[PDB]
Amino acid sequence: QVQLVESGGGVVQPGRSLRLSCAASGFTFSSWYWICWVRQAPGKGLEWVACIDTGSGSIDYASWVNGRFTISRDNSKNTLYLQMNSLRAEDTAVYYCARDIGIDYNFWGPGTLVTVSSASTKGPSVFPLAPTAALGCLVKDYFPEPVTVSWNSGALTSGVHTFPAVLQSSGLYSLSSVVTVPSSSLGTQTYICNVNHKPSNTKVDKKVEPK
Amino acid sequence: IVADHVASYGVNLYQSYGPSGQYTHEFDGDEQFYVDLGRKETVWSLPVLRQFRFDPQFALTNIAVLKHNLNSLIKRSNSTAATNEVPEVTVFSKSPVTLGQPNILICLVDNIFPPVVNITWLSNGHSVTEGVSETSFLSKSDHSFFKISYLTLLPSAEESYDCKVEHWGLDKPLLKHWEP
Amino acid sequence: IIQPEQPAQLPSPEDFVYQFKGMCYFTNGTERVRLVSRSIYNREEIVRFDSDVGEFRAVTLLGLPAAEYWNSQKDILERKRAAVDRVCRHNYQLELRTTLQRRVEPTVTISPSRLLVCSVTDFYPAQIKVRWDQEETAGVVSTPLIRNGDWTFQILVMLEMTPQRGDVYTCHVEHPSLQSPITVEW
Amino acid sequence: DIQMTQSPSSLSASVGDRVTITCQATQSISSYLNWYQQKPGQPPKLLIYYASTLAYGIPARFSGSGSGTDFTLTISSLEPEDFAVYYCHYGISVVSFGQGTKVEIKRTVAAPSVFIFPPSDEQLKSGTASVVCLLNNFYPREAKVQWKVDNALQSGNSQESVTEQDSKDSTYSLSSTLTLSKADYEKHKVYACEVTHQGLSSPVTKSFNRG
Repeated sequence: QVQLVESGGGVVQPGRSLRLSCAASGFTFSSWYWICWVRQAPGKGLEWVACIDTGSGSIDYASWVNGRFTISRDNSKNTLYLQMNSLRAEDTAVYYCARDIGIDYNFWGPGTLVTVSSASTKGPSVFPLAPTAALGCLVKDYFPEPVTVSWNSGALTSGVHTFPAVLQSSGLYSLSSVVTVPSSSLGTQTYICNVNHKPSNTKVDKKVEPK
Repeated sequence: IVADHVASYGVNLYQSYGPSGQYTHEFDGDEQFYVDLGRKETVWSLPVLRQFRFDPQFALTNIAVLKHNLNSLIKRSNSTAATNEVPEVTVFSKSPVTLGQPNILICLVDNIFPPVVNITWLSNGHSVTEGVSETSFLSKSDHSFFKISYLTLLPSAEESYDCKVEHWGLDKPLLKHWEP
Repeated sequence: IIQPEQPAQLPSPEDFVYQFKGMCYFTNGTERVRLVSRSIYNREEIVRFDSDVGEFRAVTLLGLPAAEYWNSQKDILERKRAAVDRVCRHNYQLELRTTLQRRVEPTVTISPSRLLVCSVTDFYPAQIKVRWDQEETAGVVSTPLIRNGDWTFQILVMLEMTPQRGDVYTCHVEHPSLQSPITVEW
Repeated sequence: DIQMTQSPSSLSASVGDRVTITCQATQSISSYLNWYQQKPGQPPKLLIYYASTLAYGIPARFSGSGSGTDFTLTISSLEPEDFAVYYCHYGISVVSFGQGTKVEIKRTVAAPSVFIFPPSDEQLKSGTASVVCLLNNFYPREAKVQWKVDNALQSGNSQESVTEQDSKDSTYSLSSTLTLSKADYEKHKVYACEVTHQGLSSPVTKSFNRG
């Protein structure tokens, strides 16, 4: 079918550069389409980056770009490129690739996550949250996202709230996952959180217990 | 059919060859402006119209819809291509000729279909590049087109001029000659 | 601003041509305004929205699926109905200040040929009456109106002369731009 | 670039309700405004182009209005699959987007089940101390959680994180995390959390002393 696939995302140091691609399948640039790079911050609005006329080559960039990002194409390879240079941590966002924006029967891409940090991959630190009563796990200082958190190896599901991760001043992430259970089982039932961090192979199983 | 004035507030055109397109507005048979779909700019064919504003994105968006409508109609009509028309070329001067006093040579290339054509000028055997300008493809009621090329000349006693038209309808370039 | 009419969305080389002409017909200023939006496959008009009719109507069989499809969508009908005002009536107001205000005076020129040709050149608008001291009619041939495509017209009027007694032959041009008719003697 | 702003920054509405979002542009964009929808994790789906609520099939409850600069997206009778971020768009090659409108579920004003947690001994070995504060299940999101340490207020040392609307009871849970060193934490005795919510008669203060 007709789809667009992003590629090239990752952690890139501030000051350094990244080049993304956007492979097109199901259609040929040869028939001229205006393909665009629209980026979206983590939890913020959609913002434009640049557009390119696959026929003539006409490029347009957003006001904020200022020679930092450079869109290009290869009709023979049916691939779109965006050379992102001079990157700041402010440029960390998901980069979408979209054909003919606003016209009907026109596709977008899944996204590619570009993270701009001087942080280096680190496994998390799992600490318990001392216990209807509530108990939990503080999953401190780790990078990059994300962290898998399951309670009682999947058995516990109702009442669990695994909080969205927050960026600390240290540039490292930190999330918490808490659950509410009847104050009666605080001695009877045994509670365990299952932290996992595939980016740095750090699986942990902390047992939460009253002090 | 009958009116005091007739305008085309959208003469949207899209053809498979290229592919290409042309967004123009026409008032009473004359071209008010065209949008360059590459540079993305309204180019006013009349100075007094430069005070108005037509957004290039309007033209670009209609050309995208037109591409869609065309593709579906290719399949629905079981891939029926256009029929090539015989262009009726005519050459004439803008004003009565007076030797030494500048003039413009008009080459009307009438009944053009499909709208894909080459129009050049010849002075004493070889081609002319300077002074040549041409209108966009102007629409017709029978849905064909026509273009007008212009060559700014200083009428001379010896000098002869030709309009070289190259449509797919013609088997060999039509070379219309200009007679003072 | 210049408002465009919008296309309705459908659901020796070879070329496939699609034309969409958003057409405005104006008569008695804005008293009688009419929009007819033509959808065209190659040189055959397939569908049409006529503001007099009020709906999409197929012209040829190829445009019947489109005519019904666009007639089922209520948004498209409301929008195509309003296009008379949003597009025709709106844009006309700009025409009143610019194209409908344009006027270029004809430059009349009598000269013999290989018989006298009265050349009425570089005039706008297209309204003109050229006539040749009695109104000579049988021996006169006018070319059709010549559109130069640069927002100016020209028209040539030839008269076969059989002269005598030094009688004057005069070209008489009447045009909207002219505050008094032009006469040129010979 | 053409800047366009959306009237409700975010809104709370119930199933069956009528929702009206507006988009105002910096210039006349004629009848060329488009409405995009975005549910989490996915790229935008186009709802309306021009003011034609069309797709190969988009729900007829959506309607577009306006021309020139001021436009309006109207969802007649809200369905549950409509809680999404709504955006206004312009331009095929020079693309502008709106400052999206979140469409959130409305419910019975609930109170936050507040809890405090002292730092673990395991974290104090590490040389740092995170004091958490949970505000489990509440409505609406608008809530002020102030940190008091020895009755004196705290400003630049906490970090909140809010979950999305629950899939069963549509409530938000929060977590403000005061972070100190294992020497600054040891120099003070009372550690209090002052939750101040709309569904509360008075500000709840759950707290702890070091021993």
